[PDB]
Amino acid sequence: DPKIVNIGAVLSTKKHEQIFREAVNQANKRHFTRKIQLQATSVTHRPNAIQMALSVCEDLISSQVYAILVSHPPAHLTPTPISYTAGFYRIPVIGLTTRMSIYSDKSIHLSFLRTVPPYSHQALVWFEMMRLFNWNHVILIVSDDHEGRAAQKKLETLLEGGPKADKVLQFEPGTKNLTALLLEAKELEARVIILSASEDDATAVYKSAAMLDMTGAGYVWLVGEREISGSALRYAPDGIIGLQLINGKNESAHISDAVAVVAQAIHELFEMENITDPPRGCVGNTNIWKTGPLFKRVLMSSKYPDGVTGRIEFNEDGDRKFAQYSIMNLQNRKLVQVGIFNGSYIIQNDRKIIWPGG
Amino acid sequence: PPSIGIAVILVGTSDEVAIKDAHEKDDFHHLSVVPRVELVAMNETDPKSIITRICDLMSDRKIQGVVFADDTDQEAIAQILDFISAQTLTPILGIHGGSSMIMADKDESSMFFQFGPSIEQQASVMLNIMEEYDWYIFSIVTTYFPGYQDFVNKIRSTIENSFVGWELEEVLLLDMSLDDGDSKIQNQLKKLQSPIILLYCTKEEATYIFEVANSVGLTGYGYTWIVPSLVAGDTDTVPSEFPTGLISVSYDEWDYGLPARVRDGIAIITTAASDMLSEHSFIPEPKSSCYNTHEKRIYQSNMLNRYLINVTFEGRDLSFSEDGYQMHPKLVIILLNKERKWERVGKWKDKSLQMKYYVWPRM
Ligand SMILES: *[C@@H]1O[C@H](CO)[C@@H](O[C@@H]2O[C@H](CO)[C@@H](O[C@@H]3O[C@H](CO[C@H]4O[C@H](CO)[C@@H](O)[C@H](O)[C@@H]4O)[C@@H](O)[C@H](O[C@H]4O[C@H](CO)[C@@H](O)[C@H](O)[C@@H]4O)[C@@H]3O)[C@H](O)[C@H]2NC(C)=O)[C@H](O)[C@H]1NC(C)=O
Ligand SMILES: CCN(CCc1ccc(Cl)c(Cl)c1)C[C@H](O)COc1ccc(NS(C)(=O)=O)cc1
Ligand SMILES: *[C@@H]1O[C@H](CO)[C@@H](O)[C@H](O)[C@H]1NC(C)=O
Ligand SMILES: *[C@@H]1O[C@H](CO)[C@@H](O)[C@H](O)[C@H]1NC(C)=O
Ligand SMILES: *[C@@H]1O[C@H](CO)[C@@H](O)[C@H](O)[C@H]1NC(C)=O
Ligand SMILES: *[C@@H]1O[C@H](CO)[C@@H](O)[C@H](O)[C@H]1NC(C)=O
Ligand SMILES: [Cl-]
Ligand SMILES: [Cl-]
Ligand SMILES: [Cl-]
Ligand SMILES: [Cl-]
Ligand SMILES: [Cl-]
Ligand code: NA
Repeated sequence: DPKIVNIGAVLSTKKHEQIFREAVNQANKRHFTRKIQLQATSVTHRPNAIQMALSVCEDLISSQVYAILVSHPPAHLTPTPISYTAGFYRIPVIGLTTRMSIYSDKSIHLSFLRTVPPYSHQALVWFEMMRLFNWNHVILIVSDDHEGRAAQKKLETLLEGGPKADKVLQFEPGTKNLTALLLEAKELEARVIILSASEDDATAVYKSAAMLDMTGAGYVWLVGEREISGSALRYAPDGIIGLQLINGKNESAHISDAVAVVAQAIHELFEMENITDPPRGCVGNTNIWKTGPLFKRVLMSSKYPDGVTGRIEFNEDGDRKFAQYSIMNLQNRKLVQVGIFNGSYIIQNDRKIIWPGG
Repeated sequence: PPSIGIAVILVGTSDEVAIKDAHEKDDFHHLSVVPRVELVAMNETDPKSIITRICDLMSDRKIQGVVFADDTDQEAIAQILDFISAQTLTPILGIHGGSSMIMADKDESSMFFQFGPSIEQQASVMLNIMEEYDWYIFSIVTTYFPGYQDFVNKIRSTIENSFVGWELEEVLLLDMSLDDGDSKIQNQLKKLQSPIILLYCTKEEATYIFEVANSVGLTGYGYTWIVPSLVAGDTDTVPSEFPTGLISVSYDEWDYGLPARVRDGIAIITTAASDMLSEHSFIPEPKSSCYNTHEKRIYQSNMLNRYLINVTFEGRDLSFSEDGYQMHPKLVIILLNKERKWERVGKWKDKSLQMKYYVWPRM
């Protein structure tokens, strides 16, 4: 008899529950498991956020999970209630597909890592594009919400680390007539425009920009994933450059990698002395898991190089490092891949970029 | 006059009879609506216990609002209540204990209000203490506990605008979401030179930070620590690691006792409802359950908030802030003395700080 250590998961379907079970079975096969051996405990998202918090207690923390994998579900339900409840006890949560930058805030999400980067980290790719194509003067348009300001904070950090941002313009999310904003950007000399916005806000920008004839030749538009997804694509100018996080939405892949990291971290944890068990259930327990913060340190320091989604490391916010992006270019109204960011390096492929105008 | 349900939840030993008999100013409800209060007891203050208790209340009876008191030092109770209040759009008042410990950045949909001073007001009070005794040179230490930015910025904003010779020497940020087996926090604390040190954290975090501070010689004479209400917390519970001479702002049931507070809670929720029924010929229907709040979203609102924050009762202004704190709290500056008991040494009332000693006492 070895010691059974439960990993938890809130996942999107029963097919993905089975994938999680199977990943853990492989972790046990791959590892030496005479001392500790993992057990998979899992559940699908509940329809609302109270029911979900309760399910974490009743289904997961009742089984003394050392960690909880969490996916973004299908088709208003965030990881948040799982991060809240698990964090009450300092049980680490691993986000699989969530990409909002708010989950990088420690005050809000104590024990949260994720195997995908926040949207704001796309600035890392923009910046390498700016050096590559020698855009030294850019205008930055972002939405005045958390995600927009996250992208500005991140890019301005890279610029004040060269190329410069001639001006930064913010607009109130929801606004439909952005002619005022875009006329302010039109008057400046710089014709390279970077955008951070949600799907529907980017649509507003694209339209207004087209009215003011700012999507033609001379102008360059550099953008993220949200701003060329679904609706945003319907009105996007031709020539626009955008990004897609490779494997960003493959829940199966991120389950496989998250389990590999977590298994490694668990075995590394039990190399140390004085490891305590998590609390058995929520009822009557109000103390944090004493070993929670150590296990987080171990997770955060974890390196898995041979991962399905590439090279798994985490930065100081517990966000994925060395993510890989498709560099996309809207050509005759088709999203065409013109390159990848391979984690550190831009690699242009043989498909030629067509800029706005060309 | 129609009755509205008000649950009063009491965690830990408390005189239900002294509480019920104080609300005998129920013959002092004159409005469009009368309170139908029901005392519930609760034994546990984990998330599941608290959630299921309030949600069983809401389904077994017709609750319009909740008045919550507890006897613990657990600031996470505020956070749980705010989550429940925002999900179900029920008014909740944290009047005592952990439930009343500052929660920063309440949900936008929150109808959760707390008896106690804002984070920014305790910071301003802490600077008034320092101005009085000419302690102009100081440093800040915080964790990632929500509010710590609002605290540091309130300090910074105040002393930038001042013809006074403030000198903020150092601001430390301590990550206690990781273990301290690398002696990181010790190596951060080692950088403090200032004789005054403002510490913003939770009570359980202060316990550890003081233990480390002590072992690098930062607790004795020549070092004065000032902390906010929630670190002192329950004053009848003093961790051995707390230094003597620790100063604290405080609101912990000194002159404003529990029976009084439940009275004002029931008053605020009842007045509010009356003001809205007065003026819209309806009040929001209590949620039948919290397990069906994904459906009934478009039918629910935080409309009652405008009125919850503007109640005057028995000639006192019981207004709240948008941020969900009491507007005009009576505060007490306490000092941990040589016999490990918290001692009153000052009052704050009406923007005026009146301290007891002119020359600061020696422990
Ligand atoms: C994303 O793409 C980048 C760029 O291609 C990759 O980073 C490179 O990875 C390769 C490994 O394939 C590294 O290649 C090695 O370079 C060594 C010395 O390079 C120096 O000089 C170069 C250019 O002047 C600099 O970039 C670099 O910083 C060094 O200063 C060589 O000595 C190595 O040779 C060894 O292996 C070869 C195999 O063919 C043997 O024949 C040799 O005997 C020897 O053992 C090797 O060629 C390269 O250094 C990396 N560059 C940088 C900038 O990091 C990333 O790997 C890739 N990322 C992902 C996730 O795929
Ligand atoms: C803002 C949202 N809350 C969520 C809390 C919560 C909400 C709802 C439920 Cl249902 C539960 Cl269960 C918990 C954040 C939470 O309150 C974070 O708590 C702390 C954050 C940082 C610190 N400081 S640190 C990083 O050094 O340890 C301490 C506590
Ligand atoms: C997702 O990744 C898995 C590997 O775990 C792979 O088998 C599958 O083809 C991928 N799915 C997509 C849509 O690329
Ligand atoms: C942990 O260390 C303590 C002493 O601090 C000791 O009493 C106990 O036996 C140890 N337990 C484990 C599981 O290492
Ligand atoms: C709380 O515990 C006491 C005994 O300590 C018991 O009498 C009471 O029924 C309990 N109430 C609840 C709600 O658990
Ligand atoms: C509500 O606030 C207004 C000022 O905004 C003021 O008349 C009073 O404080 C409140 N009105 C009442 C209590 O009738
Ligand atoms: Cl439980
Ligand atoms: Cl190309
Ligand atoms: Cl109970
Ligand atoms: Cl919430
Ligand atoms: Cl605490
Ligand atoms: Na994190």
